[PDB]
Amino acid sequence: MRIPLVGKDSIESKDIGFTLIHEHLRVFSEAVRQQWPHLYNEDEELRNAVNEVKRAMQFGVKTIVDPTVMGLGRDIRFMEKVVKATGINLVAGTGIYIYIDLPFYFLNRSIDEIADLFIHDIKEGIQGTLNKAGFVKIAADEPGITKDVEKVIRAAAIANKETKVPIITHSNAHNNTGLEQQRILTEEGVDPGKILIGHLGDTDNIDYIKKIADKGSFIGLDRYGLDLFLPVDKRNETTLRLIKDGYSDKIMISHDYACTIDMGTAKPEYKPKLAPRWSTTLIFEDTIPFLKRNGVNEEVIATIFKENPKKFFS
Amino acid sequence: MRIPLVGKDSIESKDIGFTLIHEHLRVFSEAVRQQWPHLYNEDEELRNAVNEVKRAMQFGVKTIVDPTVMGLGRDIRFMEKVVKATGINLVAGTGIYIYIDLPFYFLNRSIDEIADLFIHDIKEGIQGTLNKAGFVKIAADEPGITKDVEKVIRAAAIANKETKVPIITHSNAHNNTGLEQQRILTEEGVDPGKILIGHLGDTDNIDYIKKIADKGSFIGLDRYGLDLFLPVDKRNETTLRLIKDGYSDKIMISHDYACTIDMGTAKPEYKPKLAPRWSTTLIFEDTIPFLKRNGVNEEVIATIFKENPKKFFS
Ligand SMILES: [Co+2]
Ligand SMILES: [Co+2]
Ligand SMILES: [Fe+2]
Ligand SMILES: [Fe+2]
Repeated sequence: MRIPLVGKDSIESKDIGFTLIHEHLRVFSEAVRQQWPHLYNEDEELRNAVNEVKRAMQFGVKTIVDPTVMGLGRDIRFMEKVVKATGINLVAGTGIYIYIDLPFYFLNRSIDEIADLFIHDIKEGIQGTLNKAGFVKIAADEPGITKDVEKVIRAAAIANKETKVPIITHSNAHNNTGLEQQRILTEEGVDPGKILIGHLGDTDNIDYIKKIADKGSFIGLDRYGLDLFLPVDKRNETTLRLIKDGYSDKIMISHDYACTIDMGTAKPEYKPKLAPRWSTTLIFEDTIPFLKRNGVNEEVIATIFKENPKKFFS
Repeated sequence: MRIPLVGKDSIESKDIGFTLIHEHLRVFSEAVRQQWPHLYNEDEELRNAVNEVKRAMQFGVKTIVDPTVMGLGRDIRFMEKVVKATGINLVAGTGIYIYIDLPFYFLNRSIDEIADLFIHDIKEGIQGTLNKAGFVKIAADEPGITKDVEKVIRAAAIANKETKVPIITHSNAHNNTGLEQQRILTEEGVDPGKILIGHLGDTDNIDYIKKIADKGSFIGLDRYGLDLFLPVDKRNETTLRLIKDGYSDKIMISHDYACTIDMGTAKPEYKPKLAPRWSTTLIFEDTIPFLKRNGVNEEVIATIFKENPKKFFS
């Protein structure tokens, strides 16, 4: 009993099993949903999330880590409903997802006050329940490391030092944000092995990805199916390359699938190859078979999906 | 009839009576309240709002216009509870309050889609209730007129053209944002007299304030009690000067009081004269007595608090 689970007793990290480290049951903008509930259907969202999780479990997924936090519409009671319907081990997190500035609430507030919110969710529970957070999620993207983005990073480091939960990040693979997150966190005393630098699979710049892995953090090849960021074939070649080059013990793989997401849909792009179905199981249908074909053995798969998450949460 | 009221049948605009055009029963950041409910106490908030409204009614206020919208924590059911407890005429609005970018929901979405949300609230109702919006609120501040800020302004113009409800703005008195809002709205076909340009009382630059009034819009001397923006004495002198200069028929006065607000507390500033009590009734205690004793007659008061709101909502 060391990793808290939604709707269940906590488990030992050694028992996490086959894990999807970055998937979302549901994402929404809190303010839009509060103000215009007519745009949403929680029953449909629930059905969709339950079906996705069930499909993941039939491929052998034991645990799903869901980094939906403030800014992405975290709802612990929705998450509980999915657990009740499926029996999945679900790890919820705390944190703040922003690209530029914090909400107005945080005007005249300290990094310590921010960290206290995270620690509340880890030690006391999330949204008035006894379901506790098992990691912290932070973000940076195109705007880079702004002052408020940096405040949140520093607050995450405080929470990690106090509670030992790991940190998952969102970064932009093309502007060094991930490298900066890793640097700031490690400067503040976070173990590099307690950090997953996200969305590195969005680039085929292997020198950049290795640089981060070499500094001791997990690398998030974590958006399989999101072709608009990087097509599955190029992701697969990069993943294969990294495996070939000895990086299995730093690689984490996921889809960043949002079973439902409320953002406007971007212009389709059509390529010669039929578009992969983005879902929580695309890796079982495409990536893993591809790897196996190219001689990747079962031990690599176990390393990426079992041993790495076990270490991350240890 | 014509102006929709929370928890009541609509009223004719001629029957609006003595109005406070810009007051907030409660403000909060939607995402923070959803994620960390431990920080908030709705029962305390309700008590505080009810007491403030009762005190306003004791001074003869008939109608309060509350421009809490998306970004400020609009909650129509909370508003209904205040009406039930007090009997106030309360005008709720729709709109979006942002300074830089829209929520992620709006990625890949059109100005028309944004306007449709406003029109839904005006024609159908707010948050799943039959309480309808009676105006649109928009904002700009230190970052100026960004592309997303402009989208929201243009969406407000569409909603006004379709429904004839007026537009209230938030601006920064020191960087031309109010002038820009007025210009863009009027260019899009909004009657200048259907616009209240907010927070002009935050400056003593009378030339700037008059410029906006001369272009046909109401001018919001609307933050009485917020000394950190401009002290009450200086506001009073500016208000008096505008009256002396013949601007009564463009002046709107309010406090922008937030009966509760969740933002961190700014550093105190202490001045030689005791700080006035920022509340929903400060103008009865300070401003109005000051005006009358400097020779301002009852007809000016009636113009500012009754006739101007009547015209605005006509
Ligand atoms: Co992300
Ligand atoms: Co304002
Ligand atoms: Fe994600
Ligand atoms: Fe306001």
